[PDB]
Amino acid sequence: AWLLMAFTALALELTALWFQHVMLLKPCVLCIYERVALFGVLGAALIGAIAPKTPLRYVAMVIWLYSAFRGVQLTYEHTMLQLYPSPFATCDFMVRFPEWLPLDKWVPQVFVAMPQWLLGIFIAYLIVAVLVVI
Amino acid sequence: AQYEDGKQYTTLEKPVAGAPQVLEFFSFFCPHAYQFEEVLHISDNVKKKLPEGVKMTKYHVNFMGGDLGKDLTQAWAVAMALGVEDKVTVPLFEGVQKTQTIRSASDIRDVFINAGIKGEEYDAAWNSFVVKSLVAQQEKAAADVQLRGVPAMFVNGKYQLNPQGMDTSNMDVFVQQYADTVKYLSEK
Ligand SMILES: COC1=C(OC)C(=O)C(CC=C(C)C)=C(C)C1=O
Repeated sequence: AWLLMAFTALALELTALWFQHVMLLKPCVLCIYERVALFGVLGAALIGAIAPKTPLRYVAMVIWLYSAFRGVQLTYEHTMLQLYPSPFATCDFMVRFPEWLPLDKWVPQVFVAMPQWLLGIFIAYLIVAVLVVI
Repeated sequence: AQYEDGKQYTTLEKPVAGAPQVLEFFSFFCPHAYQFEEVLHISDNVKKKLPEGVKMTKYHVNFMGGDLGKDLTQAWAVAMALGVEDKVTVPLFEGVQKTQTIRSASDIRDVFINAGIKGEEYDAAWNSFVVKSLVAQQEKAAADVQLRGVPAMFVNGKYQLNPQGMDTSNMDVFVQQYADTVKYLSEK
């Protein structure tokens, strides 16, 4: 697993990053949340259970549970609301961590200086990630 | 028994006193903002649930729109001072969002003119000191109950509001629920 995800992660980790700053500085809230369903699952899936040693690949299967699990609906909701709004939602420009996980939006949102693809690839990097491992 | 922190409202951690009797931020930019007030007529409903003379209060907020973001607030400012909120509320909403016709201070200017506002009396209370002041009061209540986005209610500067701890398939119901929640919280 390691390299196939680390070769495709970086290229999307960075295809975000590379151009994050070159795309000037677009306004975005669900991004960090969605960049945390990435960099909180890939960056902890290589190093998840496929791991430094390869005989215990079910801890990732549980990080691959609360992974694009969210990563799906985060971008799935995100998209839904663009043309199909709601009274009950919001629209913001802010941090948050309900248990002090703070540095996470004073660095990956701080050091930042289309959804079409996100909505689908987050579900696409799921069923493929599900089938062959479950 | 059946009214819970974390559920229908989330209690404010850092309570601000000197607050309204119920604030209600919003932007002329957030569809959800629109929906909340144009598609559901929520304030009106909630007003009707409120007791004797509990100041329903409302503001507008900046972050979305930047340059116009501002103008709009002072657009509103006036509209608090004069009287007008009720009469500009919709046009402007429709103006910015739906009809896609607002662009500059002047475009807004005119939208007051039309609804029975005098092109000077507006500019005659635009720059006034009792509307530079109101403009702060807005940013300052907003930095003070730690707003991140919009819509958003707040009672007594002590309990935010939480729509998710409620139904979200039945509009008729989501409403009757929402309003109660504010009533209950107005006496606490
Ligand atoms: C995966 O989550 C998201 C991104 O990362 C690839 C984005 O770049 C963007 C757009 C980028 C900027 C700088 C607004 C959005 C909206 C997003 O939700």
